[PDB]
Amino acid sequence: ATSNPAFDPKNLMQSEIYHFAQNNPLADFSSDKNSILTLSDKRSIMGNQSLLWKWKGGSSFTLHKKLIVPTDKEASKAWGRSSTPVFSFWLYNEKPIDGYLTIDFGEKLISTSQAGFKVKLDFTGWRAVGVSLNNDLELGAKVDSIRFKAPSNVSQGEIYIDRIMFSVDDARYQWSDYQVKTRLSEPEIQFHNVKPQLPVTPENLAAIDLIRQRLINEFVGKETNLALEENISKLKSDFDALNIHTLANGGTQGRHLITDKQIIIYQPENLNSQDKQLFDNYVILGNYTTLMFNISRAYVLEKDPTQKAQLKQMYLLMTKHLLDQGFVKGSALVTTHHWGYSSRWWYISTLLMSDALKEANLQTQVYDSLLWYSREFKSSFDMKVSADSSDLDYFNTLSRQHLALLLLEPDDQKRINLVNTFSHYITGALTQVPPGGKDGLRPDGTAWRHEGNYPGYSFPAFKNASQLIYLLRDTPFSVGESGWNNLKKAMVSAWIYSNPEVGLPLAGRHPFNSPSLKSVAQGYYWLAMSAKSSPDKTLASIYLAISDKTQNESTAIFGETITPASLPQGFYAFNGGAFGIHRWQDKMVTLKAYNTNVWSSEIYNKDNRYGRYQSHGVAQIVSNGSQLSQGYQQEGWDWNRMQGATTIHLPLKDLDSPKPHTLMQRGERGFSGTSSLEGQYGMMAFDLIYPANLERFDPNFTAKKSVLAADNHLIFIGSNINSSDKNKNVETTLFQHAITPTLNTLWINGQKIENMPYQTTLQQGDWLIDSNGNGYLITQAEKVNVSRQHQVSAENKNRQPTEGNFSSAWIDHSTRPKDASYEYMVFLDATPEKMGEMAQKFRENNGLYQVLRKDKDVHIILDKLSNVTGYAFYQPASIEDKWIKKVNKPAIVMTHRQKDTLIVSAVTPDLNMTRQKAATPVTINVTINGKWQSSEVKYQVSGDNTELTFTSYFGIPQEIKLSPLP
Ligand SMILES: CC(=O)N[C@@H]1[C@@H](O[C@@H]2OC(C(=O)O)=C[C@H](O)[C@H]2O)[C@@H](OS(=O)(=O)O)[C@@H](CO)O[C@H]1O
Ligand SMILES: CC(=O)N[C@@H]1[C@@H](O[C@@H]2OC(C(=O)O)=C[C@H](O)[C@H]2O)[C@@H](OS(=O)(=O)O)[C@@H](CO)O[C@H]1O
Ligand SMILES: CC(=O)N[C@@H]1[C@@H](O[C@@H]2OC(C(=O)O)=C[C@H](O)[C@H]2O)[C@@H](OS(=O)(=O)O)[C@@H](CO)O[C@H]1O
Ligand SMILES: [Mg+2]
Repeated sequence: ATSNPAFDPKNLMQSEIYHFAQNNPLADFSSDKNSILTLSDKRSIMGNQSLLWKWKGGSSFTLHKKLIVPTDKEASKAWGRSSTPVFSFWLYNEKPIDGYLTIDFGEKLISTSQAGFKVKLDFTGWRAVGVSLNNDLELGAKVDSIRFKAPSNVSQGEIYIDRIMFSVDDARYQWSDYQVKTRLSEPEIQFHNVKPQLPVTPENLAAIDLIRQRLINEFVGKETNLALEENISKLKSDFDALNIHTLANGGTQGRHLITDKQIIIYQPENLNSQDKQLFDNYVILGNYTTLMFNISRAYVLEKDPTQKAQLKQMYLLMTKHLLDQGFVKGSALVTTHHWGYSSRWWYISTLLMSDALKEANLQTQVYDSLLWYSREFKSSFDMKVSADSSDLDYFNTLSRQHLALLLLEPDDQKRINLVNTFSHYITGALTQVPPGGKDGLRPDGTAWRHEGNYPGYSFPAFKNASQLIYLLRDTPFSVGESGWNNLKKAMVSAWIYSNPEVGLPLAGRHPFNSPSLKSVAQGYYWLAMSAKSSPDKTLASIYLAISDKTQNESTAIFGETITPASLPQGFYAFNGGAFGIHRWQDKMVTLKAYNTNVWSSEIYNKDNRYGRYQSHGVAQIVSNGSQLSQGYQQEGWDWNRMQGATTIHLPLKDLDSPKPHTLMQRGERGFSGTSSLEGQYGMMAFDLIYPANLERFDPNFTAKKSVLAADNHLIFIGSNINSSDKNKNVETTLFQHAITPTLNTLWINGQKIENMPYQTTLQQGDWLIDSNGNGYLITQAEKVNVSRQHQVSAENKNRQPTEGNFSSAWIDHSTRPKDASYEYMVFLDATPEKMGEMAQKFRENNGLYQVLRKDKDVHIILDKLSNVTGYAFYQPASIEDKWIKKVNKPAIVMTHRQKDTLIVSAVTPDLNMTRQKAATPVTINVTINGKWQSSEVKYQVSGDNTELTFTSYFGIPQEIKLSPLP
């Protein structure tokens, strides 16, 4: 505290604090006849002393401090977000008082003299008070008097006060509680309850205690966001440093506890050096509760009875300190927003310490406390299923915490009601198809957060959702089979689209830091072992593959011999993210587009800045293993040249998102994505359309890009490529990878190239092989550049320069100013000898494939190696073809004529929904030539032809096997 007024223009953001850790500390204070003030060192919040105020009923003391109270506008301009001037303090009652403390503000007040507020005094321990001076009083520039007036209707009493403060605070976070009414309130949890109720029986009580034990087992037997500490020496040393001591007639003294979000009220960056030094003695709650949790785990595992006893005493003393510091029911502490970051491991520690809390008589207080602070999470904790219940962040950061809270409920019947309701809640959350872009699982196996498929968020949700189902398994509280089934689909999907990292196109705002299925491994074991008929051999086989365990290891784990899964093979469509996966031997190809329902990229203030082309009809090839080891290196990466994309090559200043903060650029039509045939073959259809008027986006940049994938190969074709500038700098990238000693060789037309730098130009009938064993045969292009070169780039978070050596090849479309095009073919198992054979087949009247149509309405590719035909109907059309005659909607159709059968698949990758609306099925009429008889697809012979009726729900292909009618 300084001679300056509160909210002084020298530094408006500089808090004034009466902590009394200074020379002459009651200088600014005056008491009437019926009040006495002293410093006590018995307890304190900031510094070693607090103000002891002995009073008779209705007496006052006054703090003489000039306040230049800012407007909310002024406070907000001074900090840079919505703000208000706040008055705050802490007070301690050793005994409850049946009445109100009155705080008045005005000019030259004495005992007997504008605006003010009430604090209810019916409590013990520390409480915080915090009000907006502009919004929460019932303030003229002349205020110099803050009068603290004891209750009238109570004849005498005693209150400790510390850390009287004037500060600028976030205008969201002065919360009402049982002591003070503010303009803001976070209402208490109101638990939902499902009927019929399970009875309290020995069996249902035993099931509840088993679930608690199963949770203990998971936390004492490797968690992200848990700073595990198993060394007891270190735990004792961190605990002793808290300087906690029990006080004679109750409470503790010890270092003040504060959350990471509570510190904002001080404006720590602007504190005077004297206050900063006292503020620096605080303990961050997250660290404290992590310590409580590490002690609780140590205590469960401890075999030495003396140490075990000490570890319990440390946990219970930490608990007593936390409660006396005011972390109790009906105590807002001004705010506790983002509560989970501060308390997640407190919830869990209560499971481990549940008998110790019972015996110590703390269980009711800790339950009441945690329930009150959980009110932030009311939309999930109330357990009424809603469109928002499938929240993937909840599954990661809160679900086990929610269960822990319920299990801490002291009444047996209410506990069983809560966990029965919890089981129904989780079943509905994991079953329902949320509408529009709301978080959660989807029917093609995608899993959404931030309004799209998002592995970076779904992977931790899968881990902890599987674990929850496993914790509840084989009890009256087990998750419904519908939730198990839906989660299995999402987790088998993740196994298919990861190798073991998800490709660059699925990286979200974290390109080159893809999530890995390795982090989700245990979830596969948990889901396998929680099947109705356990173990689920598919999920068990995947757990062994991802965790690198042998068949020999399987019996001990699953209780039967299970062969580790081989890598999935074939083609899988995932229109939830307008992608598909082609798998052959150990390679995965992520084919990815975007549309109205699928954002191209997520770009934040400091993430993915150059991600514009993340979904530009990419086809990233990944062999099983580290993407970085395969040359997907961020340093020097040309962000223009994402593999398979057609792009405008831009300077990074122009490729950077034009929004300073967030851009999730959606596409201009519903249709773009993939389809599948027989689980083996795929097609991508990508209609590249830019916005009419978004800065840095050329409104005339267009392309039609199709890919047909089968067996060891993919056929890429493009047409109708254009830009505002005659295709200047318009390119299609074949590949890009870093050059390293293990990734040092290219082949071009049978010649090994290792020189750096190196450039050359290829055309139709030429071929290359990248260092990853991918062959590229150029089948229609006038100009294909190949480069081995030093590149300069910038990192996707802070735009800081980077550099690296790269091999790349791209098609230069500037040779064709209007309606540029390309064709090329990729061989996944290329060798120089096989590429020689493929080039010869191409020269033999193209024995590889045939493009039957390549225009703005339809692309049709006949694959002569696989005998499969893909039809990308960018527009409904009638066509001339042996099999397909007409399609009445934008669609992807595929055919395979084998022996006595024609197999036809159809879909629209359009999910037929909005950010708000549920997806509804699209009916597609596909007329095929000739008379056929035969799947949910309906058919009807109509003259010489056969009408097939497909139902495309959420971009999920359907297929039918037809045979010819005489
Ligand atoms: C603020 C912003 O850019 N985006 C909001 C999301 O915030 C990010 O994502 C998450 C997250 O857990 O999903 C946490 C961090 O705040 C941000 O990295 C997110 O907001 S929220 O979860 O923080 O409330 C979503 C909520 O659906 O909204 C984005 O706008
Ligand atoms: C999409 C996303 O940001 N997910 C969050 C995680 O972030 C990814 O994983 C990690 C990681 O090692 O945790 C780091 C990178 O930020 C991302 O690759 C992760 O967030 S954070 O704590 O790492 O900032 C988790 C933490 O709860 O939240 C993810 O889901
Ligand atoms: C003006 C407008 O609607 N812009 C849209 C964005 O929303 C704004 O920006 C952000 C931000 O994090 O940058 C948050 C607020 O919602 C708005 O101030 C944003 O839409 S959304 O994702 O927030 O729904 C983007 C997504 O591309 O669309 C903006 O341009
Ligand atoms: Mg003090």
